[PDB]
Amino acid sequence: VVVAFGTPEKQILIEPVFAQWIQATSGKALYGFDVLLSNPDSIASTTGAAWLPGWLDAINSGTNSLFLTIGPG
Amino acid sequence: REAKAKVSVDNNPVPTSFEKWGKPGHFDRTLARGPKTTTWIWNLHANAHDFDSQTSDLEDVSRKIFSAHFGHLAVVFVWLSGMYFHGAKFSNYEGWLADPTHIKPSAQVVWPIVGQGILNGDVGGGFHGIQITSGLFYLWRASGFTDSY
Ligand code: CLA
Ligand code: CLA
Ligand code: CLA
Repeated sequence: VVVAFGTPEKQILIEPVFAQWIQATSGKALYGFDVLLSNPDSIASTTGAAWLPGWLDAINSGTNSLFLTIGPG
Repeated sequence: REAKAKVSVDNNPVPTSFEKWGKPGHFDRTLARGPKTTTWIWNLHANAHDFDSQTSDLEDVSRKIFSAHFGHLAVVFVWLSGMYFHGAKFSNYEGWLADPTHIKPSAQVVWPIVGQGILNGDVGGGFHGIQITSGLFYLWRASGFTDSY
């Protein structure tokens, strides 16, 4: 009803904050959460695990289908 | 009011009152005892005009039917007068009559609020409203209406 009347600015867009935070915990730095594996200063990110570089490179390159960026929709 | 006709009426069969308006379900003996289950409500609407299930007298049923006919005719008169008044004080019937081929028949103006005012599109001659499809302006021109009064 809001978009219909030529006033699309009153749409209730609520950010999927919890799921974006979960993505960030796996190293997603798009939303600037800097929590766990999105934070280089975190203990979980400085453990010397051979899977961290490739995982972060695949999850922070917006070219595949891994942890897709989400909006209010 | 006989006038040597076949007319035969009863001068006072039903008294006028408001008490039965306070007893929903007066016409049904199964509903007069009051509700116990929600079904009671629904059936109250289902048998509202079911005059046969309310009384086994064909005469009383015919009387109820006649007065209901009168009530429905009053309702249709109210609706027709609403249409005429909305064409009178809420339509562009005169601006349309002055130039039909370049204007859209509009009526029912919308109060500008919560964005809904967008529904009052420009129909021609500066008039803003909802284009009507009932064809009332064509009927009124055929009848010969010239003035909104
Ligand atoms: C609040 C909304 C609303 C209202 C009340 C109206 C009102 C009206 N419009 Mg409009 N219209 C609307 C929305 C609305 N419109 C929208 C969203 C559009 C699309 C943009 C249009 C487009 C439109 C067009 C194209 C036309 C109209 C027309 C009309 C008139 C026709 C009469 C009629 O429809 O009888 C009512 C019809 C019904 C089916 C009744 C619906 C049942 C109701 C909702 C139940 C409530 C009634 C209540 C229980 C009564 C108790 C009964 C008891 C008294 C016995 C009327 C005065 C016509 C006109 O000529 O305008 C003057 C016409 O051509 N309208
Ligand atoms: C204010 C005047 C008035 C009053 C005090 C009464 C009183 C009574 N009438 Mg009655 N009647 C009236 C006018 C009135 N009538 C009119 C104008 C008509 C012709 C339509 C009738 C035809 C009539 C019939 C056929 C019957 C009664 C019956 C009754 C009795 C019970 C009604 C009931 O069950 O609850 C009251 C119920 C309502 C008020 C329903 C309201 C919903 C209505 C119908 C919708 C609006 C349509 C309306 C009729 C016309 C449009 C209204 C307008 C504002 C647009 C009751 C004592 C019943 C009876 O005899 O009991 C066994 C019965 O069968 N009346
Ligand atoms: C010759 C034309 C005509 C005819 C055949 C009817 C016939 C009928 N009208 Mg309607 N009416 C008309 C013109 C007409 N109307 C006009 C021009 C208007 C102004 C817009 C109305 C507005 C009006 C209202 C507000 C109501 C009626 C109702 C009724 C029904 C009376 C109650 C009943 O029978 O029990 C019940 C009947 C049914 C359960 C059958 C279902 C009816 C379906 C949905 C539509 C039937 C088509 C019908 C011709 C259109 C009526 C429109 C209306 C329902 C909005 C009846 C079937 C009353 C009603 O619907 O009863 C609840 C009602 O409240 N009429």
